[PDB]
Amino acid sequence: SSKNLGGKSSGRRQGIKKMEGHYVHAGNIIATQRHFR
Amino acid sequence: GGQWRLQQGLAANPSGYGPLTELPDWSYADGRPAPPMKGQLRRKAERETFARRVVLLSQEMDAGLQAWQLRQQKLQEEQRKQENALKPKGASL
Amino acid sequence: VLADLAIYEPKTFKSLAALASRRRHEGFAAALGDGKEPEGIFSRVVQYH
Amino acid sequence: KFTRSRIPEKVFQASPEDHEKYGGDPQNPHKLHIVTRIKSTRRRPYWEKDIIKMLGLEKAHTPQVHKNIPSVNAKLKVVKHLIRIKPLKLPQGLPAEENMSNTCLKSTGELVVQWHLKPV
Amino acid sequence: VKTLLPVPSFEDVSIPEKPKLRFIERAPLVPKVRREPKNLSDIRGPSTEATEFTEGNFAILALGGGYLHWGHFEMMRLTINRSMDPKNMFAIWRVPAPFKPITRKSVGHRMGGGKGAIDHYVTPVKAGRLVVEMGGRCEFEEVQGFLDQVAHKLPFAAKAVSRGTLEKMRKDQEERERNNQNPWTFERIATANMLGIRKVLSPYDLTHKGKYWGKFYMPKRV
Amino acid sequence: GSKAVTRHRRVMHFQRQKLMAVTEYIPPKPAIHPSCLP
Ligand SMILES: [Mg+2]
Ligand SMILES: [Mg+2]
Ligand SMILES: [Zn+2]
Repeated sequence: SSKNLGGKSSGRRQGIKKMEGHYVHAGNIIATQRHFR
Repeated sequence: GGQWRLQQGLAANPSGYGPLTELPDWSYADGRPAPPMKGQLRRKAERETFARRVVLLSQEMDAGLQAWQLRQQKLQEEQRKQENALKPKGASL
Repeated sequence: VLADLAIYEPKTFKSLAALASRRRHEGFAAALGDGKEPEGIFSRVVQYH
Repeated sequence: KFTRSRIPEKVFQASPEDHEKYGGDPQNPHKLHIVTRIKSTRRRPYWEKDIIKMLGLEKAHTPQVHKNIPSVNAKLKVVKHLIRIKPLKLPQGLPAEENMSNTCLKSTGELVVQWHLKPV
Repeated sequence: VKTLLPVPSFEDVSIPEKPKLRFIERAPLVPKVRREPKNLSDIRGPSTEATEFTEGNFAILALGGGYLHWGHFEMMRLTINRSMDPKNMFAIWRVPAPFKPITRKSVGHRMGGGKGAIDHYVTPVKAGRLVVEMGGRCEFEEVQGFLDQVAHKLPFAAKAVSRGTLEKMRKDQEERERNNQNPWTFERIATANMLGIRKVLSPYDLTHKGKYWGKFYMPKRV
Repeated sequence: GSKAVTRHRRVMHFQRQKLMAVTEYIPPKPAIHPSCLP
């Protein structure tokens, strides 16, 4: 009766913050990731 | 009902767009015309603003076409001025 | 006014029924002939401009 | 899942049979549309409601004129199933300053520049 | 007199050894331990694999989706084994052994508490897929008899087809598709989103084109 | 509600039923029936 337990971790909100063409000041984070994309 | 009325160009509902609607309903006994009916004045104002929009859209489209013609001609003349810059001397003799 | 003509003026309603039946017959003969010649008589709508 | 429909672009390419069936001419295309709203935005998604509000078609059976350019053609392609598009053709010229009060729309899309109320 | 004709001779067909159907086991020899969800889209729409003939000339053609479990495999192999001629015919399985696990909770159980335990193994079959293929030095008629007899008892609709009958059916379906007289197809209305009709359709209906509905196949639909 | 795939033919939405009613195969009609012609 629910032998499996643990996978309740939420999403990391990682991805591209600034796409192509967006003006970016110095120090703005462009993309968050794991496992280099 | 009328959908035969559309084939004669007559706006299927006979109580709009005709002489049955747009003519004045009454007049005085000595011959003087009536003041204009209020729905007639509203329809005439709406027809005027529709025609104004038609004129404005056609003029904006023609002005856009003429400005694009001038942009193409000016770019082509500027590049033709760019082509002729030669004063060549290297392999001539 | 068609119902009021039906009740109070039956001669005018017989005239209207004769008109509708004649235009029906003209439409039928126009359907058999595609016109050619006359497109009837009680056809030929009056044109307003 | 239900999502917005992108349409293949081979739909909006007229065949010569289509040019014979309808009246249009592939050279000299018409300049203006006459769009009329003939189906409710209710029980349709919110993007179709927004496009209908943008184009100016809130009141049904009320004609509105637009340009014939690819941007408004994209907006009309989104809601082409709620409308009736017919070309504004002009029998006389487009209306001058003297005419403007005396004009009419005349279904069959003929913006007649002289509108009397007398028989021919 | 009555005109006799040359028979179709068979000197180009060699029957292989082991001409009868092999045994099909109930469960794979390595039992699967992780329960899989009910991916119902393996019985849905047209088949993409096992669609054309390989060795024989005769087949059972599936005309709708369905899951074959071990009872259907036993029925098919028993009937085709006992009703063929082993010295002139041979049959070939065109479906793999049943591999998809299906779990049932215990009898009379409340809802909740996780998935059940794996009981029995099935194999999905889509529409248009061939199921058994037969060949040999025989005609179409006798195998049409005992293959319609088998194909009646499958969980979906099925027919016994030959190469000629399948190719005739495909040409006739395409000729019906190009002879159509009303201008409104399901394809033209579905892909172009006429009438806003994509609200009541599926995203799968742009490829199914109205010929498919659930696990069912309507072969007159065009 | 039921799944997308069912066992019992799954009665359609009425707009889809109208769509499948209006797009049926219509066979070509010869002018004179071919046997009635020599
Ligand atoms: Mg997770
Ligand atoms: Mg969470
Ligand atoms: Zn006959």
